Amino acid sequence: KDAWEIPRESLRLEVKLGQGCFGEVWMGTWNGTTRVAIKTLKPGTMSPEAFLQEAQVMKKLRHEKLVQLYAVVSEEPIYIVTEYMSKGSLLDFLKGEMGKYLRLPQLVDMAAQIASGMAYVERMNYVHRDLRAANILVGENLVCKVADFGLARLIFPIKWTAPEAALYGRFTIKSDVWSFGILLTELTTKGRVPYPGMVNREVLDQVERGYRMPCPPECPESLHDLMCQCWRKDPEERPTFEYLQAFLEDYFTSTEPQYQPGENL
Ligand SMILES: Nc1ncnc2c1ncn2[C@@H]1O[C@H](COP(=O)(O)[C@H](Cl)P(=O)(O)O)[C@@H](O)[C@H]1O
Ligand SMILES: [Mg+2]
Repeated sequence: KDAWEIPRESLRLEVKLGQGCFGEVWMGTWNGTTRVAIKTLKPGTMSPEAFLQEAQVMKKLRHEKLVQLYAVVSEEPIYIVTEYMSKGSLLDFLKGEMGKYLRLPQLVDMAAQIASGMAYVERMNYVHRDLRAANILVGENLVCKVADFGLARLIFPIKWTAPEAALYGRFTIKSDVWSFGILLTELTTKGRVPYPGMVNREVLDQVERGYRMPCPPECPESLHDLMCQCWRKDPEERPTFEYLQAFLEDYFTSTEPQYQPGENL
């Protein structure tokens, strides 16, 4: 086994953070000094090598805006140890008590961080395939990091998935760019489900017919125009994450220098 392995007694699971049919997520301590997130797999509910799939990708990716793998216990019972993100999922964050104070400058900076993490994914010729607010983690000082690479690979919820990927299995970094556009609407609506009042079948039907979500209330048209670029029918016409990162970093000087705060954004 490799250098990622740790002894089981160096890990202490303290507070349970979440649940599932396939495992648990705990806040804990590693080597008695390091605060960590610990992911477990429940015996014989899923294949051990299917559970380890996410860890294998995380071994190859290292970037300040991706959740970092720390250690692994690779024989059953399996544990996955990652950096601890104190504020939980971006989706929960946006929906909860802290949502009501976030304004456009915070939300756009969070989008810029996510674009930076995805620009690294882009540079590395990887695809994520499940980019959405539920798979972003939030830390102190509004730090946002991309997580859940369980489906990530080298070169599905229809509301976040590009049509060519959902229909024809065409997953590329450009279908992740599509998903990022949907993530931007989650950020600017404080975590609302996209395409409100539409079930999956209408969504499929409508998007192929040319329907796109309108500009969210109090969202500048220029930011909605960025969403529409991410949602171009032709995947090759969508911007790069490199472009998206630069656009969002410079947004309040180059694109909306006359922004003024409103009631919600
Ligand atoms: N590195 C981390 N630091 C802090 N909290 C984390 C964390 N990873 C997950 N959590 C929390 O545990 C919850 C569920 O975890 P999860 O990884 O998203 C599902 Cl198992 P999933 O793989 O999607 O099926 C999240 O809502 C987070 O709230
Ligand atoms: Mg998740």
